Amino acid sequence: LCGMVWETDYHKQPWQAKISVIRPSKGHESCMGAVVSEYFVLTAAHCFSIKVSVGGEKRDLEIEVVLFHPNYNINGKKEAGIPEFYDYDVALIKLKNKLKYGQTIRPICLPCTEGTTRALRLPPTTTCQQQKEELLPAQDIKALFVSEEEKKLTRKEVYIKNGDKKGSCERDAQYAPGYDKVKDISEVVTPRFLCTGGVSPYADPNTCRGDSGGPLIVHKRSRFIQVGVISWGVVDVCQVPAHARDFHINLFQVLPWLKEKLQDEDLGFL
Ligand SMILES: Cc1cc(Br)c(Nc2ncc[nH]2)c2c(Cl)c[nH]c12
Repeated sequence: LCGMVWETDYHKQPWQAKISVIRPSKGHESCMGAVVSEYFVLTAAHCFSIKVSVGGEKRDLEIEVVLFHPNYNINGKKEAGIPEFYDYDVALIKLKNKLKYGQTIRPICLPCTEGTTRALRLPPTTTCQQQKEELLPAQDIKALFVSEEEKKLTRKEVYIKNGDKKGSCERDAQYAPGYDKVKDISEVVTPRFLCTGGVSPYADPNTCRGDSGGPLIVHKRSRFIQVGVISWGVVDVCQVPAHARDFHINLFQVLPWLKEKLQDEDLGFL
C-alpha cells in the first residue's frame, strides 16, 4: 500500500531518504532518494563511505550493493566535447536489512505497478500506457519534489512541461554549464527526461545539487506516485533566469531495468 501518509518532516514525506557520500578528499556530497520497497532506495547514479538514512533517524543504514542503470555513462559523450551526459541517471541502493514500515518510513508508488493502479482507483485491466496517460498527460503537470531547508524536509511545487511548453523547456538546456556549444539539444536532452522550472505557467522553485536523486512526485487522488528522479539543472541557485530548468529521469522510460532489479519486491509490476 504505497504513496500514503497519515495525520513532522518524515511523517509528511515518509519515503524520503537522505544520502551522504564522504569522499577521501574531505568534501561531503549530498543526495536524496525514495524508499520503493523494504530493501530498496531509488536515487541518481551520478551521486556516486556512503551514508543513507530514512525516517529522519540519526542512524545510517547498512548498504548491501548499489545497482546502476547499465546505460548510464557520465563520460559517454566526452569525445563529442560534452563534459557530463545524464542519460539513464538512476541507481538502486539495496539495504542489508528489511526496513520496518511505520509512520515515518513508507514506500512511494512507482509507475506501471499494481500499487499505482490501486492508488489511482483504476480497473484491473489498467495498462502501463493508461497509467502514463493519467500521470503524464500532454500538458503542464502539477508535481512536487522534496528538498532540505535548514535540516528539515520541505515540499516544493513544480510543473512538468509536457505539452505546448515542452520544447521551450528542453531548449533551455543550452544555458546549462558545459552545454552552451551543443548544436542539437537532443544530444543532451534525451527521451529519458522530464522538464520543470521557469516562470510559465508559474514561477517554479529550482533544485539544488543536494536534491539530486530525490523523487519528482505527482500528488493524485490523495496518494504520492513517483514519476521521475531529479537529475540535473541549468543554474545552481543555492537573480534566477526564466531559463532555469530542471531535468529528471522519467521512470516510465527505465522500466525494463526497474522491473528486473525489483522483481522480488512484491510491487506487482505490470
Ligand atoms: C541538481 C543539479 C545537478 C547538476 Br549535475 C547541476 N549541474 C549541471 N547541469 C548540467 C551539467 N551540470 C545542477 C545545476 Cl547547474 C543546478 N542544479 C543541478
